[PDB]
Amino acid sequence: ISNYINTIPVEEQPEYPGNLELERRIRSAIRWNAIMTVLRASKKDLELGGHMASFQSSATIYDVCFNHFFRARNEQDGGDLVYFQGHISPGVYARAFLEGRLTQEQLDNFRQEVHGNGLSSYPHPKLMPEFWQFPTVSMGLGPIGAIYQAKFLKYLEHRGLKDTSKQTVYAFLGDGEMDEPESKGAITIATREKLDNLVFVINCNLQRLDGPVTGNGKIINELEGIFEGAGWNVIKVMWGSRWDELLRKDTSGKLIQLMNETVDGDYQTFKSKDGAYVREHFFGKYPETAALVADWTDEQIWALNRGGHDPKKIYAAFKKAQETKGKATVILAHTIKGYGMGDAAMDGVRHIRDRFNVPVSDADIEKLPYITFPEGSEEHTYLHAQRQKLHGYLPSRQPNFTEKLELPSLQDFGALLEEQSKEISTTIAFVRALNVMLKNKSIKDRLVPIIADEARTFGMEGLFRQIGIYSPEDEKGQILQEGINELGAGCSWLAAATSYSTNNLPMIPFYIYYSMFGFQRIGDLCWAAGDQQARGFLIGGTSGRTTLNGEGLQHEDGHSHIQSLTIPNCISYDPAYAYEVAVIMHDGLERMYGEKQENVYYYITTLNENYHMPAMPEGAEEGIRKGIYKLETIEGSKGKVQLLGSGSILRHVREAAEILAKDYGVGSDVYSVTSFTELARDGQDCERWNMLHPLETPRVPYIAQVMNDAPAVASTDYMKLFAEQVRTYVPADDYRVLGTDGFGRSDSRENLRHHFEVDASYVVVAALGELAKRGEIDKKVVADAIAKFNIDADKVNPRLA
Amino acid sequence: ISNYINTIPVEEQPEYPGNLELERRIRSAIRWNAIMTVLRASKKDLELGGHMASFQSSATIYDVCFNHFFRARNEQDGGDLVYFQGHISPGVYARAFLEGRLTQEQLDNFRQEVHGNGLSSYPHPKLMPEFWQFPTVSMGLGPIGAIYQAKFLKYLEHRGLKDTSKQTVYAFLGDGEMDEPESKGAITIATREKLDNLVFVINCNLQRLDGPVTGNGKIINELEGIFEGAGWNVIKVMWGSRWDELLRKDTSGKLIQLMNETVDGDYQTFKSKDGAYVREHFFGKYPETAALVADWTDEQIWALNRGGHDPKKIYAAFKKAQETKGKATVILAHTIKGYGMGDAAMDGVRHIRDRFNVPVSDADIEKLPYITFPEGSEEHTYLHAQRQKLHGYLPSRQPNFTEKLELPSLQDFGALLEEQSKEISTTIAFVRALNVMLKNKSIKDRLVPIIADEARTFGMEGLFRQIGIYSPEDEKGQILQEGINELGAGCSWLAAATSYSTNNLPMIPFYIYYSMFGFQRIGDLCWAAGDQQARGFLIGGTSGRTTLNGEGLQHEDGHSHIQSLTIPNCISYDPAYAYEVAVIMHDGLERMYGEKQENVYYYITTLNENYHMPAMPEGAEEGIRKGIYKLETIEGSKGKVQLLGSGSILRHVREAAEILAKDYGVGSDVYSVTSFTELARDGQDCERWNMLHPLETPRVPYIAQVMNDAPAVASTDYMKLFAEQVRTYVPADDYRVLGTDGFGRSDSRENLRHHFEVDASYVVVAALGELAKRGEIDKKVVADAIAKFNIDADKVNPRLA
Ligand SMILES: Cc1ncc(C[n+]2csc(CCOP(=O)(O)OP(=O)(O)O)c2C)c(N)n1
Ligand SMILES: Cc1ncc(C[n+]2csc(CCOP(=O)(O)OP(=O)(O)O)c2C)c(N)n1
Ligand SMILES: [Mg+2]
Ligand SMILES: [Mg+2]
Repeated sequence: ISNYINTIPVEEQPEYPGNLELERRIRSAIRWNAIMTVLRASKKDLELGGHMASFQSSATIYDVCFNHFFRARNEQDGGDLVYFQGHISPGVYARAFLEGRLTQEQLDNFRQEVHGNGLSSYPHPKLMPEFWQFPTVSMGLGPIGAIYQAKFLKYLEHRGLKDTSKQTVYAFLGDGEMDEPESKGAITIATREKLDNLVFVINCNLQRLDGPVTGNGKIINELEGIFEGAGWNVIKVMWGSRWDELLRKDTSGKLIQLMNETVDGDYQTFKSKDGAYVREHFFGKYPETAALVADWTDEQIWALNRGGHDPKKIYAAFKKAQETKGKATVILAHTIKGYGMGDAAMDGVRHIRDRFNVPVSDADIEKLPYITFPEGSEEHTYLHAQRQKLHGYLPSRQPNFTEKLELPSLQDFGALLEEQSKEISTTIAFVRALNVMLKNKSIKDRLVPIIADEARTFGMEGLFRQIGIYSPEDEKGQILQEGINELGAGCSWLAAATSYSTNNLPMIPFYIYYSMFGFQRIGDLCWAAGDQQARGFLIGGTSGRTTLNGEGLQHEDGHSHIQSLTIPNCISYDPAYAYEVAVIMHDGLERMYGEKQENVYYYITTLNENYHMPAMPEGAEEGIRKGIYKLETIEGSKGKVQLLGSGSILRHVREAAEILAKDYGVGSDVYSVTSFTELARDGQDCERWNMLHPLETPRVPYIAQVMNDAPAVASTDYMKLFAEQVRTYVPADDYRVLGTDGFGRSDSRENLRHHFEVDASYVVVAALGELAKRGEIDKKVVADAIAKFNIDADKVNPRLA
Repeated sequence: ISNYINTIPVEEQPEYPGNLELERRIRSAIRWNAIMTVLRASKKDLELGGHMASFQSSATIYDVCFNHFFRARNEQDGGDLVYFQGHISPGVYARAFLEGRLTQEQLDNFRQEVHGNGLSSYPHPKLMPEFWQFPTVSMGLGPIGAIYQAKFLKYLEHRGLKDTSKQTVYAFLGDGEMDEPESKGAITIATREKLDNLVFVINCNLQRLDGPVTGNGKIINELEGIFEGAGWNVIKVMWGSRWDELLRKDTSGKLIQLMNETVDGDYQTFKSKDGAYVREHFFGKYPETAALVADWTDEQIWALNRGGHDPKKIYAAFKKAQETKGKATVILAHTIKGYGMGDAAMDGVRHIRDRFNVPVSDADIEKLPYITFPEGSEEHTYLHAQRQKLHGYLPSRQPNFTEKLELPSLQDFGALLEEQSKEISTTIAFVRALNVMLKNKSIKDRLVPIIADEARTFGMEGLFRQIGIYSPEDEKGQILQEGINELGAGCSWLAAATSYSTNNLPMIPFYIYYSMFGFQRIGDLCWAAGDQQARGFLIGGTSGRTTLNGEGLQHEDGHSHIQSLTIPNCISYDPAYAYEVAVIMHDGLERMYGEKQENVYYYITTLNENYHMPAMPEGAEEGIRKGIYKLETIEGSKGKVQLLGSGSILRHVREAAEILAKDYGVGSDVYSVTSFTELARDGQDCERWNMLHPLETPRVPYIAQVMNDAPAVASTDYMKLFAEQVRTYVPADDYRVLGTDGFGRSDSRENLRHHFEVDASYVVVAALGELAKRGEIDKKVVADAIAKFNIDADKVNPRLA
């Protein structure tokens, strides 16, 4: 930790290249429009919300960047990737409006998007696909997302895929936000990877929402200490130009002592007093310091500002940041929250108008008018000139990539569609599918396999010799090894999954990890990924409650699909066979990176259990994609039922079908459900449409088109709701669901499948139970089956176990 | 960073108090039993799994702690809270066995616990309620959990609730694990809070699972750098005693230079070589370093050891941490991953026994026999004597608290059961309920309100003056303000929610935050909380997709209940009225902290929208707890339907009921469903039981004891699945569910409820459609309704919008 003063002394401060007076005129108009937008919204009295205080404290920081640093998307690259702090969006909108990129009607529709011509509260690409790029409002995700975005850009350059050398990633953060574990939890990574293309800009106004970050301390010093300790280049922008003479004249060095010893709480109090209170309680602490401003008027003392408000001090920091190599830079900008709002936190409106000399007359002020700069005016000319010299305007977004990829055909995965000689798993199938992709000339180098330390567990080792591990193991390595860091891996996956838009360079990531540590552990990022229109694959390996049998409670995943189904644009599958994996992966590739360019990403749970992999039935392709297809029909004269299974449990439902036929003469239709969720969604869509078109013939859910009315039983390696979600659409009077509800525990797969009541014996008992209630068989038959199969009818419900 | 040598010089380390030779014998026996336990498991060939290399590298560290530091639960306090590293559990089981706390049958049942007498793969209290205490296998959670556990102990002392001054929180971490953002993301909090009762013990074997943490770097230096920068006291245990002489004689300082410059990857290569190799490649780097061991034999050089394997160096480090005040201490213990096993890292284990001089011939090794010390032996006596001096054995756990609390009665919440004077929200109802509890003499001071910065947003600011904010706003403050850190707040919540077990001091936490940032953002901790038997309340504020209307995409929660239902012991409610909030909170209090002491925690979504709060219907209490009750029946001669709603949408479902009656003559039964999830679980439990007892009287789902067979419509502020989950149990042929599927966006509540097709008009159209289907009304009536209500039947599905 250094002294509580600017890192860059004035004698090392470069000359400011812009027109300070003109830029201030433009900046005031932006401040005004940002405030007008939020105020007009509040007048509606519709609890729309919107902030003003934050942007007022960081406006000048962004202004200097827009005028002298921010590089817009261009022919060579996607320009600088700016992770704008979420709630300062009104300021971004105000500037875009001034630049003529947004209309007054859009500003007037701030926070009213449903009808189409509005603006999102925060940066949401999904809602404004041509404007916003990075979802930052969920605090903490922006800083780590930015770290890996910068790492990914280095990756593209090192891989020889794209020269991203002129791109800088800017993460605009709040000091309170730095408390989120993900904000500083991965900063050492920037040092390990020498991310000199990453700049953290922490707005240090010393306050969070309901108070100071650390009133009894100094968060700027806390931030400096840990970032410095993490190997980052720390640049503190503490005081404005007005303090320079005072510091120079301070021979006793007592002023510096005073600045260092004062805590955030005290500074904040001076922040709400007056020049007299300052010279009295601040400078008046020591005669050396008190004498420094003795010949100063209370108004000249109150004029002393914080560095984050001085364009000159700001410029120096960003210039130094862009020159620095070998490590990432973090700029700690000292600002005043709610700057220039005085009474804040119609007289208030008049105050800001006067405060920033806004060109609005008393006659118009009541109209809460937006300010514009006429073409030909000095402001208009300068505003556009600076941007033009920096390649255009930002933020802006390209929804689709331009190049045409020559994707592998399903036939290219032919081997996976055939019966397998050796017993393998769906994870082995996944790896083989990847290998097929690594042979496709058009996308082989666009593939981005990602692992979180463990590769052997998922049989990814074979890939190492083929494409290697990115380790700028060398700079050309293709696989991203992020270590024990699922969130970090997810962020690399996200950067890769959205490269098609950000860099107009489609990259196809495949991140495989323990399924449990997916949505459950990085769920907020997965939701943000949907918002960011990510197109890639998330592979939940070692999935299924009973399948990762020895690991127990915190590893056995029987619910990730319940978490994944909450994301609108995530398509989830739980294949049982190798050929399904192939079909699903091929379809995903085509949908996301083929002509369609569908904005959706995939989640495929794979297994670590080997078993016989049969050949794909002819014509089953569509059913596999849709989510269900009839595997086969087993004859039986004493009864008829339908059996459904997915994942590792399907082969057990198949065993039950054979038992039912052989021991009870009960026939059955056996279905492989590759996706209960896609089926549920299709069903909901049909019912929704039917409800809205009462005069039309009811549409039929696909699952209802595949199934019949015979009593049905479904068993999965997931909690019952996973299969129960399609109940409404199953055309059968009876539909019993077996599932793995309850906490996992360590044991053999056989013991766990009996414990969770999902194995063959339970499926059989469930099936016989339905046939009994229909009179087709006597109840003693099921009671005898229960005894026969060593089933404990009175063991505690697994959910409670 | 400091030089790559021990922090504590030899002339500064205290005399080792233990019997080195005796301790090694005991340690070797533990090492043996641990290996045997895992080997016998693998023999079964049931893919049970289990690790050995990790415990081998940290075995000595734990041994010194068990012999001289770890305080077991005692009459005065819960003892030291040790977050044992998850996968080294075999070593803990081995010691427990040697202490006579576990039987041979239990060790032989390692990772096979379904039938009872077995052992969990890792620390899982839910599975082993009297043994394990803190779930640490999901890496990254243990370090944050520990930080907040330490802070909570400070809190209990400062609040005058319990003298926890004699307790120390030890977090045993892996170095690879430190890459998880959660691992270092909150370490500055330990400094802010001067957590000198917290000790992080990082096993620095330099390797994660598939490779080194940072092969071309120095992970220990990285760790020292950021922790030191965060204000922690860092103690490096680098080299064993054999190095002291070498370091002392080297007047050139070259050995230190050599140690500093050598990277992790090279040190690891040495480990796989021999004395000659080290002599040449390490000491041979410089003539001065070569000269230090010139008179040494290669064997002597090979004997040079890493500090983390030397009891004297380890002891010195833990003793110094014990003396350090003002902040937390991190011990960086340098170890060898595949320590003993070496070449390994059934008979090949003789190499293990040879190097650790294990008493067992190569004739009985194939038998993989366990080693035990008979009562009276020098080892047995020493083993127990050291533990007795430290108050007993650990880990151990107390499932229930001993004191009886005098909980408030429901009548104490009487004011909340009456009609409210003004329109309020369920969040205001929640705060008023908390106030009732704060008046109860028995639990007032055991309550732990927790917020993450935002308090005013949840109307919590009023409590700030009554009970204050914990700030050691003073050391007596009752409210925990954890800032913008949901994971941290969750960890404080967890520490409080499990104090009843850990300190035999029940504390009742109420953590309120933006519902979206609950399970979605800290879901892995919520799962771990269930495993830890947490008993507390999670309050998801500003919940419901359409209710937090202006916030948009990353704030509008219409799915947290879908995530919460995946946790077996989490009880979730989505109340619409203030009286329901009261009944639910009182019941939760009674269930968790009353005589029942049920191991479950509560999740209650509350709202930021005010509306009329009617009085509770007489006798509706149990129905509220169970999940559903009939509000009223409206007469109608043209038809009859059932209408269900929860949360903020219920009042709109009631509006629909009035419309149907007044405009279409359609009568209805209106139900408030306080918990679709509890109703779903009840139904699942009933059918499970029924199918398991085919000859007995079938149990009827609770929801089927409330609803009838008339066509039904349900609508909530959550995705359709939230209400569709009870389909199988709804005793009606038609059950249409409306929901908020799709990403949120900014607008008025009215526009969002129409966009998400959940408002009164959609409920009406849904109900009429059902009637039209059964010919009770003309299809034209439904079509006409759609037109009248300005419903766009061809609007894109909200899920895809
Ligand atoms: C994960 C998450 N939690 C909580 C919030 C709610 N929130 C909005 S503004 C705010 C405080 C902002 O403080 P800081 O990060 O210091 O930024 P400032 O506005 O002062 O620039 C909070 C907690 C959020 N957006 N995301
Ligand atoms: C969140 C999470 N991700 C992955 C794993 C799988 N895992 C088990 S052991 C291991 C490596 C452990 O390395 P380290 O933390 O360095 O400890 P060591 O075993 O070397 O002492 C991993 C990644 C886990 N337990 N938790
Ligand atoms: Mg701030
Ligand atoms: Mg390690």
